[PDB]
Amino acid sequence: TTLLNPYFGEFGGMYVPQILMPALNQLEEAFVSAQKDPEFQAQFADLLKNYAGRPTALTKCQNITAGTRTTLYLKREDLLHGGAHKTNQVLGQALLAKRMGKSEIIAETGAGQHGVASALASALLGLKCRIYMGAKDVERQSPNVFRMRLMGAEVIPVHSGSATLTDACNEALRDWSGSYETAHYMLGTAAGPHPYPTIVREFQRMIGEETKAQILDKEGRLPDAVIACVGGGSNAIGMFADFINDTSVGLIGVEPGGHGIETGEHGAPLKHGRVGIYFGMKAPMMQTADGQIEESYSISAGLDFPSVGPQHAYLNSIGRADYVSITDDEALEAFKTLCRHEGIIPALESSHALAHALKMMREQPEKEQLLVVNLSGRGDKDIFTVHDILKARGE
Amino acid sequence: MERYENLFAQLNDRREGAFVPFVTLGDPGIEQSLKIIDTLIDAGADALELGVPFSDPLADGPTIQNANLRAFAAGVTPAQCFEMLALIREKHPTIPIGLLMYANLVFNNGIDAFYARCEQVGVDSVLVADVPVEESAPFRQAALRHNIAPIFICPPNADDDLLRQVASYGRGYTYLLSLPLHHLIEKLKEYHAAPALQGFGISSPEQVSAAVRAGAAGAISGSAIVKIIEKNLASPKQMLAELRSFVSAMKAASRA
Ligand SMILES: *Cc1c(COP(=O)(O)O)cnc(C)c1O
Ligand SMILES: [Cl-]
Ligand SMILES: [Cl-]
Ligand SMILES: [Cl-]
Ligand SMILES: [Cl-]
Ligand SMILES: [Cl-]
Ligand SMILES: [Cl-]
Ligand SMILES: [Cl-]
Ligand SMILES: [Cs+]
Ligand SMILES: [Cs+]
Repeated sequence: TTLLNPYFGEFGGMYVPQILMPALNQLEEAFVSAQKDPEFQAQFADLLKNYAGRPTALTKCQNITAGTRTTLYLKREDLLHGGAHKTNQVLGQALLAKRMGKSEIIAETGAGQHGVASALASALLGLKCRIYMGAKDVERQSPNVFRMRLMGAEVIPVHSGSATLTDACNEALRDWSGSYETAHYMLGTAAGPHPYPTIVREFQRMIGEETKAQILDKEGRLPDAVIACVGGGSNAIGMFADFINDTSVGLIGVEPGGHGIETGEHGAPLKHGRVGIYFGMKAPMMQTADGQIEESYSISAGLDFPSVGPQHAYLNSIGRADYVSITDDEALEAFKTLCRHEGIIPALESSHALAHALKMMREQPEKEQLLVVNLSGRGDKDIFTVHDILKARGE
Repeated sequence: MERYENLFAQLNDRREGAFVPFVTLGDPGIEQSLKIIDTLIDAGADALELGVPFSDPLADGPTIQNANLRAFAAGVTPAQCFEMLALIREKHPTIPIGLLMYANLVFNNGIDAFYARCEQVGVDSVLVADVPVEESAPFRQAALRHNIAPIFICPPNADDDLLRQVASYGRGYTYLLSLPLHHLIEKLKEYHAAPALQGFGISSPEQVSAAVRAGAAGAISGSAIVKIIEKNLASPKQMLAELRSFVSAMKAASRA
């Protein structure tokens, strides 16, 4: 049995080899215990406040909306230690590892953002961190590899299979299957097998909780909609969770449209994929006709995955949340717009969320609407990508 | 599943264990794979476990990962694998054929239709690598409706409830990855489980004889056959010779 429901409607589950089920059951029990433990909550609150810097600002952006009836706030997860919302939940999961008596963390990484978050939580809490990374990825990610190594993590090149993310994830889970007595697998989004979608949501829900309190203080009401980008689904579920029962509040998730949905080069499985079973979950995924998992694409590495967390699929299915897509070109324009008009350099991931809010405004400029964008991270990492694109097309 | 029942009854009459090799279908290409599989049976394999190449396997070790990737290099698709399976069955009427699948390839075009295709081509069992007993209901049910044995792994970390479930739900054989080994075997028998095949790192004759002494019904070699394929890619002839030698030796060890 489980203590909690592993499913969101038809989506989710625990589709792992039998050997991993005790590890998932152990983690579920420790999470359920922790959530009832005031000392755990106080330790987590302490790290979020005094180490990560919560609460994060809620910024009202006036220049962008001038001359329209849109009021736009940005929830500043870009200001969290580490430069993105990822820090929130890795701190929680590190505390869970310690609760289970573990001193070691396993993670895998492709572009390296979750690897850096895992390494920083591990460094602070004195945990021995090993991050599996496909050999092809190590070669292409020197900056992130260096950050992880500076923070004392062991970055382990994986050369088997295609020597990329899949192969690193396999090796990490193979490791975990043997070492789960002493090591915790630190999954980097609200996806994978139960209990991870549940844990990651609960360890990100302060995004939406703070946003609600801040918007009640500033505007004396709830937002008309909250808007978040969707890679695996963690920042969006963290923003949405505290508003799910506030039926008047729109929940808008923005998937990457890449070069355009019609090109097939995108990462929008929730609206343009097909339910499948992979990575421990039944969830929308981008699939070949014969059930191979397709390669996704986005200008933004953080969004570039062919699946999504199961709670998003469920919220979509019942009509509680709506999901849209934004192309590379739309995200780039939003990125330039925020830099010029607000002095904030946004992550290209977050730029997808801002692009959709800008469209809601520009399409209907006399519509009264109070919007919050989850600004999931800062975009220092993206300036070379942006420069290279702008230079290539001559602008 | 009846091919397993008949096999184990015959082995029991010969006081013999089963030896079951694993290979990836289409590794290193379709025609070499068919030749490999014929060689395994000719050399004494009692049954086969056959993998279908999958784009993103998250439950296979390096040796198998590499085989998976080779079969893609040959452009091997699930459709082609099922063409191969019908051929194999047409040549070998009694050899039990088991598949080792990832869930998405079973779920893709409907679970029922997957098992119906297995039945049409004459597959006997399916082990779905990433479906634990807890999630197994629709797979088990579709397997049984189409006369396919659902195979479950009994892990080393297994508790009594899990032993009872695997014993209740499985057919054909129980896949043992090995509480004390002979104890697991005794409990599985107490619970009327499908006969146990030990599959933990089986690479030498003495492990086959050990399995038989422990009272398992035989042994599965999850990766040793694949290693031979990998070592011998440049010489197909030598590849078949070494596979014949290995399987001969392993089967000899089962005759206990
Ligand atoms: C990782 C990341 C994302 C995407 O991950 P989610 O789990 O969908 O939140 C989005 N924005 C930034 C800045 C990220 O680093
Ligand atoms: Cl429950
Ligand atoms: Cl509490
Ligand atoms: Cl308190
Ligand atoms: Cl350490
Ligand atoms: Cl409150
Ligand atoms: Cl049985
Ligand atoms: Cl093996
Ligand atoms: Cs305005
Ligand atoms: Cs995605």
